[PDB]
Amino acid sequence: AIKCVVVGDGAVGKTCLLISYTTNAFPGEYIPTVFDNYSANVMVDGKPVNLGLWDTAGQEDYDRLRPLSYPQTDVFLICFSLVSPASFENVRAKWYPEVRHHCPNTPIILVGTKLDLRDDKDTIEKLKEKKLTPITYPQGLAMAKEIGAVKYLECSALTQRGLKTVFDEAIRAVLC
Amino acid sequence: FAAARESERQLRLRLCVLNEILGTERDYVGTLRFLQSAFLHRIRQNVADSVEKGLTEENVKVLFSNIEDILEVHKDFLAALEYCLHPEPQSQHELGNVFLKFKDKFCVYEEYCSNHEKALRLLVELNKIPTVRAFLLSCMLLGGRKTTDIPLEGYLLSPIQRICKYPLLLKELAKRTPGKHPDHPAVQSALQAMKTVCSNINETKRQMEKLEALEQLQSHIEGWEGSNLTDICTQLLLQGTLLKISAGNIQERAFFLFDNLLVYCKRKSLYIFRGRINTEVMEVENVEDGTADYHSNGYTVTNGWKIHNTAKNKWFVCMAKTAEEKQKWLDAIIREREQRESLK
Repeated sequence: AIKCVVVGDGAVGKTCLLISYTTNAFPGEYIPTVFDNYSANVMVDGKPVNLGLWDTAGQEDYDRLRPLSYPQTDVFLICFSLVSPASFENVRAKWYPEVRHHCPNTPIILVGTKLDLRDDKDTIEKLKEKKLTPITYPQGLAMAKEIGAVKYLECSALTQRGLKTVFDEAIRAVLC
Repeated sequence: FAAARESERQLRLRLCVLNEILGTERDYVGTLRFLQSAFLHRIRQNVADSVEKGLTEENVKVLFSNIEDILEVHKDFLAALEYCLHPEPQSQHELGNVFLKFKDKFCVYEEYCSNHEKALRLLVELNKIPTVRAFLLSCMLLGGRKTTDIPLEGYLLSPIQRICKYPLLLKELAKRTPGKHPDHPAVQSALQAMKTVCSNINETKRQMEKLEALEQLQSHIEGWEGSNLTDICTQLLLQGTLLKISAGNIQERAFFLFDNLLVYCKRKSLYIFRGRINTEVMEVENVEDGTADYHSNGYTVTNGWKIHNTAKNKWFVCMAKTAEEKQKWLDAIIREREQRESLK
């Protein structure tokens, strides 16, 4: 079973992303808080793989507890919300160096979440209230190259847009 | 009446959160009971087969730690939850107080998480032994789980994750609890409390890691004299390269201040042992800038102080390059004393 660990700031929507992916439908009105360690049967490139997904929601503020999830990881998804520049910055400041410290050889995919909101008018105006703007694709590709990520991928847990490709690319980044 | 829809939405969601807290508590207790049943009960029912396959009692002890104490606590916690949410979860129910009641019982996690690093690393070694991997997998199978599922490592990881889940569940529950709602202050209290529980686990593991650093430091020092660092100390407070002036020979030496101890070494195993002072049989006299007396070999002392090893009648001088490095060291030693004196 491939080990895919999801790392990133709270309010990236890690739990939401994983739930939406694994259950094939955005949960809707209520987004669950808990995602148990999951093992799915995924079909990638005509071959069946066994994808084990591990969520880290809650451990974001507890630095000595986090590393316990890292041993034996096959691929990390470092996540940031495309409508939260802070969480983007923390790709550089907090998550990449930590993941690289405990796992220097394990592949890293930079995943931008909440794609559905990057051009959502209300969100953009609200961001502009605090002199901020959503992360654009080139910015994120730059970030991905900087930390030497195997890939940069955007997606939306709501619309499922580009969601399948994230975990397919994880599986592909492990097998090869 | 649009607000009539909004308040009802808040409660609809609050109910969702309560149901999640309860259901996932049930799942978690279920998991703990699996770990107990498939492994521990099985190993105890036949301890001889366990041993003759490769699992010593020390191994099981390090592997599963105090998972059963955690289980006990969650049987009680869950019972309390079910009682609080009777006959089913409903919006007006108040869960804050339950958490608050158990805020102190959760300390059992501190032992467990601190141990987990040691556990999984050991597990990596145990999976190298063929018959032991065989055994652990058999335990997984008889427990109703498969080999194409999450491996044992994840179940062993699950409590860390779970204890870290409560502040989230409570933040969301608080988000769905109106100001006038009776549960409100108790929920916010529960949030702060569980956050403190988690932080406490974190710090416990941190300061236990400092010990690993004491052992590793002692290993890197050649020709160690006296008792072990992990025997008499808890953490390194300060290290740096200073100028040491004995009676008749001057060299630069690397200093290490621990709680209860002061060590100095010769930089090259990165270091070579040169000396140790117990800090209560130590005295610090200040030297004023431009002083040149017997101990300093008649050298001009600036940014310097005298260290009296009273247990050996020995004085010597320490000098730091910059004016501030001095203050850093002096306050470090004053800190060490105040804390050691306070501990009594």
